[PDB]
Order: sequence, then structure tokens, then C-alpha cells
Amino acid sequence: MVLYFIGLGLYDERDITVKGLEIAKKCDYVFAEFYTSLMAGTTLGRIQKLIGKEIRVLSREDVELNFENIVLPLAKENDVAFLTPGDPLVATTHAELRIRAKRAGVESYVIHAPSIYSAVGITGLHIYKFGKSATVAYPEGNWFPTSYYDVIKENAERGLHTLLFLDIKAEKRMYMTANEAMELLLKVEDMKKGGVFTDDTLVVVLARAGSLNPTIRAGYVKDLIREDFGDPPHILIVPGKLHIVEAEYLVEIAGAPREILRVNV
Amino acid sequence: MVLYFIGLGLYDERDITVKGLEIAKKCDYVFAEFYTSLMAGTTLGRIQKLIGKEIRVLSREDVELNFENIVLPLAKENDVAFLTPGDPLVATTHAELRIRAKRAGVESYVIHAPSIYSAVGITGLHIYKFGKSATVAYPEGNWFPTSYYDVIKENAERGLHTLLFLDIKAEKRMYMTANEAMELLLKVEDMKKGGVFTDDTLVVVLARAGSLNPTIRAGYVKDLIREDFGDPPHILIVPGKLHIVEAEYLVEIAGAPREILRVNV
Ligand SMILES: Nc1ncnc2c1ncn2[C@@H]1O[C@H](CSCC[C@H](N)C(=O)O)[C@@H](O)[C@H]1O
Repeated sequence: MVLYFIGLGLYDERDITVKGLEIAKKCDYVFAEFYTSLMAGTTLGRIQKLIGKEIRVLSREDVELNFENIVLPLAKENDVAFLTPGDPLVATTHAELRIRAKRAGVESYVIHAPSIYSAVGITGLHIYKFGKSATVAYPEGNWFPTSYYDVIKENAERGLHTLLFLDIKAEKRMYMTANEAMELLLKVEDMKKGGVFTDDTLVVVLARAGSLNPTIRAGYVKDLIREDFGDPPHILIVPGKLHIVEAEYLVEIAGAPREILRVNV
Repeated sequence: MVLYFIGLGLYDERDITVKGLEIAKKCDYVFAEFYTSLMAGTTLGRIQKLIGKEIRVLSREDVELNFENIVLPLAKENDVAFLTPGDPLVATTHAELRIRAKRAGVESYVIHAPSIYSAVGITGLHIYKFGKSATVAYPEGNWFPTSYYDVIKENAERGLHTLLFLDIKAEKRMYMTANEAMELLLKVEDMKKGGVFTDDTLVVVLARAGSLNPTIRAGYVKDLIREDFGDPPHILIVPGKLHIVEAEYLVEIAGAPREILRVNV
């Protein structure tokens, strides 16, 4: 009679919270989805072993189209768990799932876990300074999306930082690297000439947040465009004007050029 | 020879991640601070019992003024942990402590946990649509803070949601309620008269996120300003232009007036 939306956190099977794990262990059925994001530091087998329960994986279609036919029926007579990477309900379409639960007479509870939205605080950039967020999508066929470029422009114009999620093909298991994001942004700049993203733009790359050994790098595009940030997932941030404390952290922790202490503050 | 910044999460001692718990268990020394936020669902005793170690609680002055004299010395020849409510680097000035750690020759690692910054997802408002965030500070003496008013204005103007952290005087055990935040805002509106926050403004209140039964309410100020949202901590949100599904969630889950379902554009 109860559905639990439980977040798995950032990188591996240990990013789930104690509360999350204990609740998942008491559930009769456990579902999971890995299309909003993957867990690069673990496997379904490791998550299953940790929880001590078989996990049924659901596709985007299973969820978006049949959530009430696959999950809710079981949540009517049993305790059911729905696992997702990061913090539940952060993914745009997930909140609506609670409406479906209510409509079906199912109670639902949300057990939080670390999210990239808060984990980016490890870059040293002040969280309050982040503006609207966006996703960099691969152009395709006759479709060349560029809204994320405008997001950066409006945020930076107000001295705000921009968090950029990079495209991911869940099933195809392929992620857009920070390097590819930069190349794409450089292309959009040549098309819009807005002076928003260029070789001299300062950027921060965060890779494998959640891991005990994440990659945090800050610098100008011209110098980071071909650098190796390691395995995915990657997240790209275009900061707005920096507070001196943000700058110092980037230099001392993210190996940024001392030059940002005079150019970007 | 190591310092761990470990977040404890939102409500109780079980909001810590498994990773954080296992690491905190193997640490030689454990320090903590409870002035940056409130964990309404637990106590120091329960936390100590969970990790199996005594915790030396530090004041804001101990940290900001003597972190390098109290904590870092031990991290030189031992494994030390520094516990914090929510996520260690979110809406705090703790990031700078890693610089101090570095200059002292101490390696540091960050263990994330659920943060209110991403927990706002439970309000049904798309997290990518949040703009710059702000903190509503208690006026003091003749000094009356008002910058948060301009943040709301700037965001609303762009159609973005505004997250408002509420003030806290840990030593006085005083935690600002959403009601108090609304009163202050109406007062700033009278002063500035920018038509940014009035009795007809739609707002969302989130109290005790992290508990299994948080209070989530949405409605016009004139109706919520005197409503009881339960014990602290509270967070206030002034949404911008709503998507149909955001409105639907606010009505179905946060008990908002069915009239907001009819967006105006
Ligand atoms: N569980 C909770 N429910 C509602 N508001 C909360 C909350 N926890 C924190 N807050 C809000 O966040 C403010 C503290 S700012 C520090 C945030 C913390 N580092 C984190 O990552 O969560 C509190 O004053 C309150 O306004």
C-alpha cells in the first residue's frame, strides 16, 4: 500500500543513504530505472547485492507510459521501491509520478540522496550563484538545438553560474564528454557571434562527482578543449564573474591558471 | 593523514550515505558543526551511536577562526572527519576550509549527502527552472537586509523560481519560520513597492524535508502567512512562470488553489 521513491545518489552503490537502504530492504518489490542517468561507479549486480533483493529494471517507456500498470498495481498490496540515480524527483518528469500514485490510491514517500545539483558545490562555486540550468544536446539531422547557449548568456549577464548537463544515450550507453560539449559550444558561438562562449571563456569540468577521486578542472577553453578529464559522466559549468574566494578555490583545488585571479574576478 | 568532510543529510542520522557512515566509522577523530542548519529529526547522541564514536561539536568561531588549530593538527597523523548538516559544501563557506587543509599539508575528501538545494524537487517545481538563490536575514538593529527581494524580482522577471533559505541563530536556537520570512518580505514590498511580493503572490513552503512526512504547502501569501507549517526548519520558494504539470503537482500534492491550474501564458 506504499510506494517509496528512493534515490541511489551519485556514483556507486554506497551513495544511497542508510535510510534509503534500510527501507529498500523491507520492500516486497524493487524497481529501478537507469535512463535518466547511469551509475558509472557500480553495476546493477552490485546494487542488487547491497540491497539483497532482485531489482527489476524499467525503461523510459515502461515508466512514462505504463507506470500505473507495472509499479502501482503491486504497490497496492505491498511495500514497493522505485530506485533512481541521484535524488528522486530531480528528473523533470518524475514528480508527476507521485500524482499517478495518488490517483491510484497509493501512498508515496520520498527518500532523498545526493544530487549533482548540490554536489557541484565541490567545484568551490557558491551554490546561490547558480542560475537557470540546461542540457547540451547533440545536433541531429536538420535539428541544431542551441537554447543552452542562450541560458549561459542570460545567466552570465547577471553574474550567475550555468550548470550544463551533457547528453547521454542510456541504452546506447554513450556519454557526451566535456570536450565535445566545448566543441559544440564553440560552434554555436560561430553561428550566433554573441560573444558568450569562446577560446578565452573560463570553464569548470566536474567528472565522477560522488567518487572519492573526482576530477575537478578549471581553465580557459583553449587549454581544456583537448584535455583528458577521465571517464564519464562529465558535467560542464560556465561560471559568471567570480567572488575572490571562488577564484582561490579553483586555483588551489582545481588547478586553475593564476590568471583567473585578475581576469575573471 | 586525511580529513573527510562528510554530510549528514536533511532530517535525521540516517540521511547520511552508506559511504559516509562506513568512512566515519573508521576515523580516528570526529568533529561536527550544527550551526549552518537544523536537523529536526535527531540528536547528537543518536549520531554518535550510529557511527560508534564521540563527536566534538565545534562552534562557528571554532571553525571560522580556529579550524586550522583545532581540526587540522590531528589530521596530520590521523584520519579525521568533519560532519555537517545536509551537504558539507552547500550554502556554507566550508569550501574554503579545503584550502586551509591544503596549505597545512592535509589531504581532504568530500562525502556528499542529501541537500535542501535538490530536495526542493519534492515541491514539484522543475529544478532546472530555479534561478539565483537568496537568504532572508533577520533585520538587526537599524540594519534591514533587502537584497533577497531583488533576487526574487530578477528571477521572476526571467520566469525562474526563487529558493529562499531562511535565517538561523543556532546559539539562540532561533530558526526563522516561513511565516516570518513572508512578513519581512511584505515589509520590503512596502518599502520598495516593486510589486514583487504581495498578498496575492503564490508561494511554496517546504518544512522538514528529509522526514517521511514533510509539510509541503502552496498558495497565496494572504492565505499562508498565518498558517502553521510545523516545526523548523522551513524553506520558502517564490515560483516564477509555472508549467502546467508544476501547477498540477502543487494542486494535487501541496494543496494549492485549483485556480493556479490555469496558467496565464
Ligand atoms: N530539512 C529541511 N527542510 C526545510 N528547510 C531546510 C531543511 N534543511 C535545511 N533547510 C533550509 O536550509 C537552510 C540552511 S543553509 C545550509 C544548507 C545545507 N548545507 C544543505 O545542504 O542542506 C535552513 O535555514 C533552512 O532554511
